[PDB]
Amino acid sequence: MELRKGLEDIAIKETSITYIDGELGRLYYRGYSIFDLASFSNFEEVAYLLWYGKLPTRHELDDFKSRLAEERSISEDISTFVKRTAKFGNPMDILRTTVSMMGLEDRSEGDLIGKAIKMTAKIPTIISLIQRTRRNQEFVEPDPSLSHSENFLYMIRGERPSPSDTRVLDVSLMLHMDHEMNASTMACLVVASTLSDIYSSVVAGISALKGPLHGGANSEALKQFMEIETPDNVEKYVMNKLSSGQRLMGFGHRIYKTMDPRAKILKEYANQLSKNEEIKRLFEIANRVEEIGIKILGKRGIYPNVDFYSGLVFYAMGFDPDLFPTIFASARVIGWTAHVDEYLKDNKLIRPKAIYVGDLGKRYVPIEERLE
Amino acid sequence: MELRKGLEDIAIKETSITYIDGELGRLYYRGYSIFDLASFSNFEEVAYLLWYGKLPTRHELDDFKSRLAEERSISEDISTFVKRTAKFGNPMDILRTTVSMMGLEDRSEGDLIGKAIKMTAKIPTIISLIQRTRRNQEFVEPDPSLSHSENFLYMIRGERPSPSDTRVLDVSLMLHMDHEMNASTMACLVVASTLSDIYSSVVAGISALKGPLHGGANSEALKQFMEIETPDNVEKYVMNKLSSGQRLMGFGHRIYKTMDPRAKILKEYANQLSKNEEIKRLFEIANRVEEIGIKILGKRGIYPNVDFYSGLVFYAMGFDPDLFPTIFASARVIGWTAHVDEYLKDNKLIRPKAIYVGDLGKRYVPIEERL
Ligand SMILES: O=C([O-])CC(=O)C(=O)O
Ligand SMILES: O=C([O-])CC(=O)C(=O)O
Repeated sequence: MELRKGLEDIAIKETSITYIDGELGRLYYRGYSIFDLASFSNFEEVAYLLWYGKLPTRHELDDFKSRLAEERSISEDISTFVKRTAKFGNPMDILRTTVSMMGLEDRSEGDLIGKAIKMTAKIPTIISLIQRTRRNQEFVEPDPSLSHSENFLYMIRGERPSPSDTRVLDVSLMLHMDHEMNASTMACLVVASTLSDIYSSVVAGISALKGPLHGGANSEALKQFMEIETPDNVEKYVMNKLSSGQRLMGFGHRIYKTMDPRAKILKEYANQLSKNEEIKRLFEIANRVEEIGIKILGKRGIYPNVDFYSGLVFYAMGFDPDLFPTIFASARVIGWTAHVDEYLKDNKLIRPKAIYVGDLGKRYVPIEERLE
Repeated sequence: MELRKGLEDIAIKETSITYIDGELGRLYYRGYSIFDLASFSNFEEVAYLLWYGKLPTRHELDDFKSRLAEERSISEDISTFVKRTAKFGNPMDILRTTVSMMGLEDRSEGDLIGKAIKMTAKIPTIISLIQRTRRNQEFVEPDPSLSHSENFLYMIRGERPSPSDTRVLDVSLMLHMDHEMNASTMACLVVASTLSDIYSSVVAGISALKGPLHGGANSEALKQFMEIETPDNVEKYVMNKLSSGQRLMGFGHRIYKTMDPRAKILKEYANQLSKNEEIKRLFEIANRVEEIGIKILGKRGIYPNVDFYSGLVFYAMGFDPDLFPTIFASARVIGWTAHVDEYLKDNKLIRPKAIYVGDLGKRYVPIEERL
């Protein structure tokens, strides 16, 4: 029988959650254009749409925003664990462990969406505590009067952010909430398919998202912009990379044959950030890298993906680069839990096989008869 | 493209680790019959075989046994977490968390098999601490002079086991070390395919193994023997279960269309367990349920699986029934990590598709216009 390794040409579910148009560079959440959501929506409204399948009324959104805000606090045992590990732990290992501890401590049955709301609310608190602890700063408690993105920036900086900063983060999070099928969604679904709990599913999603191949989930492009150091070095660096058969970071995608619509929106909204000398210089480098990259690689359907600008935007708003994968998980958890919820409406155990290519019927020999 | 919901009969890798013959009821690890390994081998020698692909020499096995014995200790952070949660937490949630903590505490690069050795050595220390804490008993530290299975029972009981009890645990663990492809192996491989670390892979395996649909990692057959209560009540209990649309627990397999060879080996080795009155009774019940269940369900290719006897065997050696899935994982981590190691020799990112059946091109309706 045929080996289908990678599963690239196999669908494992029907979905109404996300639609990717790789041809035209379009992305839809439940039929709504990502462009319109970036323009007019906000984190809580899109989270509501992804989980409940419709845009909320004024009343539904006010109640929903309150629910999220009163779930933001974390248990003292989780908070102590983060404080203890923040300086030396891989932050994805910290986040993986704390979501595992959340599930251990929540024994209550069913309520998949209630549990997803709890993880979504608490992950920014955990990330903020890692960042603060790393800088020898005291924990800033969540403020239940602030909206999700506003509160996120408050917990990192210890001061209420400008509405323009809130908007850029709010948009960046909306852009990472779902992207249909990929290794991390597949890990959540394989675990859900056994009727394991939703915390187990998310822990598996975080385990997969951590890997460097996952796509989208890194700060390599930003590292590259820092290596280049000056705008005038862009050409020398990019040519010496490509000619040397090396890769331009933040370029390429398995689906978009064009500019990633998420990269396009991040580049536009990145203009609202006030930039010191360092950030101004890094954005000038990124824009030149973008131009020469598209000139050489665009022919072959190799274009900026979301991670070309995402790392630099998060860095610009005051996040350490090695937290970027955790910030990705804080958004994508909505997509993961939405996909599990949809799958479980008609559950099927995911139970593939393997092709055997070894030996059979070998004769067991005791250890005294094994030579050398 | 093709919708293959459940990936039934989709092959996702090539393997030389494990072969299952569902028609004849046979199983092989690296070409060796499970019957021969159960007759003549031991936990460390089979772990060596699964990881390194051949039977070790005396020198290779002495070194490997040391490497395993030297890694059994757990961090103060892990032992304190286990002690805090042993009486309250789901034991698979505790294991999931403590393997996650192992990963966090090990920031070394590469050495997949070294990290597999660390997880395989430490998991029994965690299981034993859960069990001891539940019984208001003091932690028993691993003894590096004892073999894996000897140590395991020592950490549970606080006294060195008999060689007969050691052999039964040794065989029972070997029988769970690998079973080719299933949801837990698949969860491990999906995570490994991104080049995430081997602890991340195993955390995902444990997360999948916890689910009641996984197969093999449950105590439902033992619970059913305990509900039956007397050997005389077997015919009536089973006939009334099967006539009311319910299942005989520990019967049925997606692959074996005969007696699971792991069930046949556990039944034979269970004879060497010295049994108190309860365990004698439960085994009499189990042997009658087997006889009866084969009579009724056999013609339909429904036979005992490994989990018909496994829960009862682990219970008879002094483990609480609800630790059984952790014990399953303590052996199966060898298979998982061996499968990951094999896969990564020619890695391919696992990135399936979905069929979109939803709405497209909807107008964003401003909130003041909604219902
Ligand atoms: O889906 C992918 O290929 C990876 C990705 O871009 C994402 O997770 O957003
Ligand atoms: O493989 C399966 O189908 C379940 C099982 O029996 C095992 O994992 O040992």
